[PDB]
Amino acid sequence: EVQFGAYLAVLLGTFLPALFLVNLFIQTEARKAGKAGGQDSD
Amino acid sequence: EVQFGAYLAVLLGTFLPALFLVNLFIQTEARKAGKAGGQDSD
Amino acid sequence: LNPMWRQGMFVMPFMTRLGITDSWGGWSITGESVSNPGIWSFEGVALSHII
Amino acid sequence: VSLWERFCAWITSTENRLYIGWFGCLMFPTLLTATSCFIIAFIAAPPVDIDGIREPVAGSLLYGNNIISGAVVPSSNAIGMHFYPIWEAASIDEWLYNGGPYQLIVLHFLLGVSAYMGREWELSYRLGMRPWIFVAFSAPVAAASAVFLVYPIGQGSFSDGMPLGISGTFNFMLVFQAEHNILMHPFHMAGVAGVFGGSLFSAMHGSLVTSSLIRETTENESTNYGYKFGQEEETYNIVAAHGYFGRLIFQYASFNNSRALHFFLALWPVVGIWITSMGISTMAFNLNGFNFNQSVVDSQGRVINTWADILNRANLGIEVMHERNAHNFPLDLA
Amino acid sequence: GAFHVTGLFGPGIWVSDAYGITGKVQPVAPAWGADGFNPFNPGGIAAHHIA
Amino acid sequence: PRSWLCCSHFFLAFFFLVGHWWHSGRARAAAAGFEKGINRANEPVLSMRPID
Amino acid sequence: DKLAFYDYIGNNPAKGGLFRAGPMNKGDGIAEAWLGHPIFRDKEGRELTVRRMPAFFETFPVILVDKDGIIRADIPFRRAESKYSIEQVGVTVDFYGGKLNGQTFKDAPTVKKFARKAQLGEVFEFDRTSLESDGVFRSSPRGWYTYGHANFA
Amino acid sequence: KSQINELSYLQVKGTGLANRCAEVVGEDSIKPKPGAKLVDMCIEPKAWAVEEEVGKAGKTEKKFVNSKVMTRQTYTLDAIEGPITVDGGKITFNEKEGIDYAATTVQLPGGERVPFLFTVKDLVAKGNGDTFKPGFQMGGDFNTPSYRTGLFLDPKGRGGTTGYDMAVALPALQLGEEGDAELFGENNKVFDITQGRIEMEVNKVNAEDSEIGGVFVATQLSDTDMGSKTPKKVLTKGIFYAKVD
Amino acid sequence: MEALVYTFLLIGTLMVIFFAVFFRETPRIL
Amino acid sequence: MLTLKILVYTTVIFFVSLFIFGFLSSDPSRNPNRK
Amino acid sequence: VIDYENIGYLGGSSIVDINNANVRAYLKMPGMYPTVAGKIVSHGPYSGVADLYKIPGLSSAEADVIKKYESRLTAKTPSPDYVIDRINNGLYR
Amino acid sequence: MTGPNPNKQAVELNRTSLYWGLLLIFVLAVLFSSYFFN
Amino acid sequence: TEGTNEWFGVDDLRLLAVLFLGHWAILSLWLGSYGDSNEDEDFFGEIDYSAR
Ligand code: CLA
Ligand code: CLA
Ligand code: CLA
Ligand code: CLA
Ligand SMILES: CC(C)=CCC/C(C)=C/CC/C(C)=C/CC/C(C)=C/CC/C(C)=C/CC/C(C)=C/CC/C(C)=C/CC/C(C)=C/CC/C(C)=C/CC1=CC(=O)C(C)=C(C)C1=O
Ligand SMILES: CCCCCCCCCCCCCCCC(=O)OC[C@H](COP(=O)(O)OC[C@@H](O)CO)OC(=O)CCCCCCCCCCCCCCC
Ligand SMILES: CC1=C(/C=C/C(C)=C/C=C/C(C)=C/C=C/C=C(C)/C=C/C=C(C)/C=C/C2=C(C)CCCC2(C)C)C(C)(C)CCC1
Ligand code: OEX
Ligand SMILES: [Fe+2]
Repeated sequence: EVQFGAYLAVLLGTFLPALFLVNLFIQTEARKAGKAGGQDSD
Repeated sequence: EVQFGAYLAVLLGTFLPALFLVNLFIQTEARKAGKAGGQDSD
Repeated sequence: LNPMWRQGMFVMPFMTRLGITDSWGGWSITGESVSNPGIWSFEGVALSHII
Repeated sequence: VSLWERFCAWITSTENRLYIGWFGCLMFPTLLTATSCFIIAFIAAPPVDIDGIREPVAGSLLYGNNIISGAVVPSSNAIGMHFYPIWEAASIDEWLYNGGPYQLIVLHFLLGVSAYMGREWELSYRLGMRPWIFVAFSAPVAAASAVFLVYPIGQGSFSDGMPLGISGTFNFMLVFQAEHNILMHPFHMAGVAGVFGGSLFSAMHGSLVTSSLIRETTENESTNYGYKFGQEEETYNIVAAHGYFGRLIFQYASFNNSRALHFFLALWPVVGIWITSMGISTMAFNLNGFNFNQSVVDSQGRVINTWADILNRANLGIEVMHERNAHNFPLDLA
Repeated sequence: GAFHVTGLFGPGIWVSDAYGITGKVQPVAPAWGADGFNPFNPGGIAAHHIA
Repeated sequence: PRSWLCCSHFFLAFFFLVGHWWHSGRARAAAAGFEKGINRANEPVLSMRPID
Repeated sequence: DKLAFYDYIGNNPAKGGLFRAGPMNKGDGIAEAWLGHPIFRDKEGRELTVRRMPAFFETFPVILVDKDGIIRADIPFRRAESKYSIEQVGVTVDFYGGKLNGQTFKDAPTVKKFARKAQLGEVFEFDRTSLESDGVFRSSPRGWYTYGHANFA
Repeated sequence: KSQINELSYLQVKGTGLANRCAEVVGEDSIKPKPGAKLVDMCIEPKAWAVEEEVGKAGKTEKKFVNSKVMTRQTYTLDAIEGPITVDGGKITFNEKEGIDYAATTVQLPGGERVPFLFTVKDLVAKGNGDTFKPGFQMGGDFNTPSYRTGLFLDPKGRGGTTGYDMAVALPALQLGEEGDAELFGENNKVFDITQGRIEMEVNKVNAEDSEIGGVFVATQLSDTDMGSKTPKKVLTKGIFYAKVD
Repeated sequence: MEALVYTFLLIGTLMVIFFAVFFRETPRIL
Repeated sequence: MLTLKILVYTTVIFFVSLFIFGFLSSDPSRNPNRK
Repeated sequence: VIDYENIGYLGGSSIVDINNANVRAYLKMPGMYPTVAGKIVSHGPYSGVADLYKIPGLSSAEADVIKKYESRLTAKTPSPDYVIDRINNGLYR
Repeated sequence: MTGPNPNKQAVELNRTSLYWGLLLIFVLAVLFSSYFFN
Repeated sequence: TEGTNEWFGVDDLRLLAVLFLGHWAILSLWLGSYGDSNEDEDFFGEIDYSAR
């Protein structure tokens, strides 16, 4: 018998902070593509 | 008695698609701040 | 009295439809025992769709 | 022009993504077979008779374990030191019962790590480097071959070898304490000083470089962006960090030479782990650590206890309980 | 249809009786007539993928 | 006396395997010329492909 | 019943674990009543007190000690060469108060069951089916507050 | 045989020969003497079968599926002694000493591992007639002891004659009037003795060499780990060999 | 049901090791 | 089981022979100094 | 067994069992270990102290030390897990 | 590698379409939760 | 049969033809370049840079 609140602990302990760190990378590459002025800035 | 796989259905059915739609907005504002060239482009 | 369609097996009746009855555990869906199923058993198909 | 010369030119090319080399000809087939068998034996593998008493010890995830308790179990006491491949097992079910995949993983591991070590030499030859990074990697190769190879040899069985897991590691360390008294042995003492010293001089060198960095950035951006890659200017005032540590302890205890400084960082751990891995090796052949039990007596002759006698009663607790069914005779000769 | 199903170079289709008691993987020879379009005839499956 | 011989000649026989590693790393590189270090004028890595 | 409820090792905050979760009622269940105070007497008639478990020991051997410290009875691990078993000494249990108020059990199967649960402080009747109580002790909010606010600090 | 006795020890070891019973040559009759005592009876089974619920076409009657042995070459009995007493109607045998147990473990379809002690302890054989013949056929009951002697410690540390008697890392189970009586069966370790019925059949005799040998069939019951599970009926077959003296 | 989470954590860890080796930000001089 | 065994001695002395005849292939001369 | 009666008659009550005691239990009787104690432990179930004289291969001296301690010897119900480990139960000083 | 792809584009999502897509997910989460918990 | 004292673990005769065709199949590759060279050409170096 395992604790059924541990699935919510682990799978949100993975996904919520890991999806956070993806966002800081995507907006980093968007600012670099934003300044660069070619074909992707818009 | 409820199904204990429904917590994983709902709380990932909320968070995973809703955190997706946040990312498309943050990189949208980063491209607009990327082209604008002032104090935030870098 | 407990076939594979009672146990909610979904893709497993599609392996046994085209000719897979044995498994590496030694059991079979036809009930006859087997010494060696070789490569193409239930575990061999599942592991080869991964590779 | 020939087919072999066009193959030697590719296999020794530094223009590959990963350098393969001639040691990679027997690094990559060995370590991919140690890997691909480890992932299967850690996830899905039936229980294993380790004590040879036909009491199978579960070690995989499908048989109710986790990351901590799950482990690739060592081979049987019934096999012992005998070579047990798949073709000398008459079925795979007889192979997996008697501790099959422990020998397949370990023997393809020690060949692949001793080939990963020679591969670090080879690329240093083809790049113009001075060669001896692979001598620093000899220290974990000495320690990997001590607990997987040398200790099963001197104890005469792979069942005393180290279980490939996390809880199996601490079953290995505690049983090794009761039977060999490693903490009193001066070679575990010389490598605790190797990694306490190693983590000291790591964080002591890494702080004095980061302390004396030169202004190249603003306070908004990161500290690390003041280093452009491949630049020829020195990125920290080494005279500054020498004058700091020259006052923090005293003047003459400080390396002004950065080459002799960066050599002492490689000396201290590696010598500490060479010596330690020859502690397991000399304790594989039952040359145990110190034994100061009943060493202090009064003039009447009664035993006065010491801290080693309290340490002995912790060793007696593990000795009378390890392999609680495997023994039949009063002395653990194995 | 020529090799996997008809058992020339294959195991064949899981067939069964009319009432789901007996069933086994066996080669199925094709039925070419109008009986091939009886969909409960397993010979029509072999005749289809060959034709 | 078995445990003194199996723990001392075994002890040395690893360090002489380290002597095969030191003295052949130097001797193969002393034959090739770069045992004293990399030349500043001619670095071999700079005359290679892009890194990937 | 409240005063004897503090005399119970499951209410000690130094008995719980870290990664076990939930209230202390998840430990063994909601307490119902006080079973009473067992008093152990041998065939000689002297009073034997069960040696109590300290907070360190997860497991502790059941030992019955008289008034001066002499080991008089126990429950032996090794049953072969047994010299202080309950069968030899003939320890009878007498309850006083609680719902077992005047009762006396004399045979070795029943006395061993109450000698094991008497090293855990007082003796209670629990209800372990309401919260699916597994059977290991948790910690009080005294224990958790000391955990956070000293790892924070 | 005597052909096995020709070899030295270094030629037999590692070859799997010492596991295998001898092959007796020829057929004739031999008469047991008054003081006749059986000397080198070895029994080795060549096939194993466990009674299970088999998956036929529509029915689930109990049948024997076979199994693969997983303990390697440790199944043969050896050196079994005993006097051959002559009752008037039927010649009898009662074994006395020798290695008369060989623990082994077979694996079923599905991955289930069934250990069983294979034994001939306290065997009372009875066969038709007096003299050993190629048509001779004796058998009888033997007592199977338990697979584990009572001082075996399970993973929690509980045995029949030693160890604890409660769930040692579950200290809140013995709380209340009921105690831990819900898991009572896994605390009480009961030594179990069952019965087994072997049926031997002599078919090839030497009288000039006084050694017999033929085919047997033995059925017994597998182990239960002192009441942990329901034991299962195990059938086996093989060949034996004996020196009648 | 419980071991399915452990397997997903392990092979999910080996994914980001794969992407870090082959899709690494390649450092460039100038 | 004697069919697998044949397959291993192929694979071992394939790569062992690539190792043995790798360093016999004028391997000291493959340096960045000259040739 | 959780609740086994006659634990005392095994080794420590100074009135020994016959068909359940270890051979170490007869060490406390001077004269019987190892010869006379070796025959008692080796043979099968006994029903009384009178069955000790039925042992095949007894002398008058072997019956003598049994005659001394026949008040201390007594026979109980053979529980078959104790009857196996009568030569050696894995207890060593 | 080969050259840079001339089919690189950029993805946009204004602040308006964020609140549509958030409210779309939460209302589908309100609606379908009661059935999933059963 | 594990503990038999047989050369290289060659139990059956078929395993030899595996060994001989493994060393020779790469030997013949090796002789395609380093074979059929002059076996009488020396050097007073520590290391030879003769040819391919
Ligand atoms: C190429 C790298 C490599 C190496 C070194 C090994 C090595 C090994 N494997 Mg492995 N294996 C590999 C790749 C490799 N494997 C691959 C790619 C696979 C996937 C197919 C496998 C699959 C595999 C399985 C499934 C098993 C092994 C096993 C083994 C072990 C014994 C196999 C054996 O009999 O070797 C054959 C070796 C020889 C015949 C010796 C060759 C050495 C030559 C002759 C050099 C010696 C020079 C000589 C002394 C010079 C003499 C000169 C004279 C004048 C005196 C051994 C540790 C077995 C094992 O570990 O079980 C415990 C086992 O069951 N392997
Ligand atoms: C303060 C406490 C303390 C400290 C600091 C140490 C320190 C040490 N102990 Mg020790 N010990 C202690 C208490 C302590 N001990 C106590 C209390 C006991 C009694 C229970 C012991 C019993 C004990 C034993 C029994 C052993 C040690 C050992 C060691 C050494 C471990 C170093 C090591 O193995 O790395 C060396 C590195 C390796 C072994 C790893 C090799 C890995 C290879 C190179 C590559 C693997 C790659 C991997 C698979 C994949 C890479 C990533 C991938 C994604 C690419 C070190 C000196 C070990 C020792 O003596 O050295 C062997 C040992 O066996 N100790
Ligand atoms: C030797 C000659 C031969 C034989 C015996 C067969 C035998 C068969 N063929 Mg085949 N076939 C052959 C030659 C042959 N084929 C050749 C030469 C071709 C040309 C390449 C085809 C093309 C063909 C097709 C395209 C189909 C068959 C099908 C069939 C099966 C018919 C029985 C059945 O289940 O259909 C059941 C009958 C139908 C499903 C009728 C299809 C009409 C559709 C479903 C109407 C609805 C359409 C609409 C979009 C649905 C939504 C509306 C909704 C409101 C209802 C049977 C296995 C059918 C099949 O595989 O089904 C299992 C099928 O769909 N055959
Ligand atoms: C100072 C902080 C603090 C303290 C002492 C407590 C104390 C308590 N809470 Mg509580 N709680 C807090 C903050 C706190 N809470 C906050 C901020 C929240 C909102 C999220 C909650 C929400 C909450 C709920 C919903 C419940 C409690 C409950 C409880 C009780 C039992 C908890 C237990 O067994 O721990 C369990 C032990 C642990 C969780 C381990 C501690 C953390 C370890 C050390 C890991 C640390 C994190 C790690 C480093 C990161 C891993 C990341 C990885 C997964 C990616 C206990 C009285 C339960 C109760 O009985 O209430 C009736 C209950 O139902 N609390
Ligand atoms: C008058 C009266 C009242 C009477 C009473 C008498 C009286 C007054 C008594 C009082 C006297 C009293 C006790 C005073 C004595 C003071 C005293 C010494 C007390 C302290 C006590 C004590 C135990 C001290 C000893 C401990 C001590 C400090 C040991 C030092 C350890 C030591 C030598 C370490 C050296 C290690 C080392 C080699 C480090 C360098 C390697 C390393 C990687 C460093 C990093 C690094 C180094 C560089 O160099 C540079 C360049 C860079 C880049 C860099 O990364
Ligand atoms: C396995 C991996 C799982 C993948 C899941 C990840 C994807 C999940 C999310 C994607 C869908 C997002 C929808 C975004 C929504 C979105 O961004 O809208 C904007 C979008 C188009 O907008 P435009 O073309 O203006 O977009 C301009 C661009 O700059 C931005 O899109 O509209 C639609 O596509 C159709 C309208 C749907 C809008 C929802 C209308 C319904 C309203 C809500 C009803 C609920 C209230 C009901 C009350 C009763
Ligand atoms: C919890 C739960 C569950 C489960 C679920 C699951 C299990 C899920 C999973 C899912 C998954 C797991 C999914 C996945 C998906 C993915 C995707 C969608 C991906 C994509 C990809 C991509 C994006 C790619 C990319 C690329 C690369 C990488 C390279 C090259 C280029 C390209 C582009 C191609 C269920 C319902 C049962 C029940 C209830 C609860
Ligand atoms: O196997 Mn693993 O641990 Ca080395 O000591 Mn002897 O053997 Mn067994 O006992 Mn203790
Ligand atoms: Fe540095």
